[PDB]
Amino acid sequence: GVYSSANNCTFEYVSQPFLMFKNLREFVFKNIDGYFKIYSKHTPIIGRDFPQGFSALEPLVDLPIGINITRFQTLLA
Amino acid sequence: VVVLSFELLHAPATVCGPKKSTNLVKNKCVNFNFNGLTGTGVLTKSNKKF
Repeated sequence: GVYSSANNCTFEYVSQPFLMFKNLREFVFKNIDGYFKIYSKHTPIIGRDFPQGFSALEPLVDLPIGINITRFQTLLA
Repeated sequence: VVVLSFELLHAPATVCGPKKSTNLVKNKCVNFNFNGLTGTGVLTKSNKKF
């Protein structure tokens, strides 16, 4: 949680869902006509990875940012 | 002196004037506009679960 440096911040968004024996955490990230959309769902895990049965992801956020995305990196602890 | 640029840009953006809302009326034939969805009809309480 150290972070480093950024400038000229354009958009902010906080705690729409506040947080987002185990749970599968599925996300879909898409960028259409300047709107960045995130869809996600949590599925309980009982020790079987990827519990079976159909499960659809509900929309999480819709950000009217206009950012051009060509690459992304996952940030791990 | 205050000068307002109102520059506008290609990217989608939501700065907008406030939209006033009237009072709701049910069981009568009315025109309606619900968050940009427009039409004419009779509004009644629904049993549908969204």
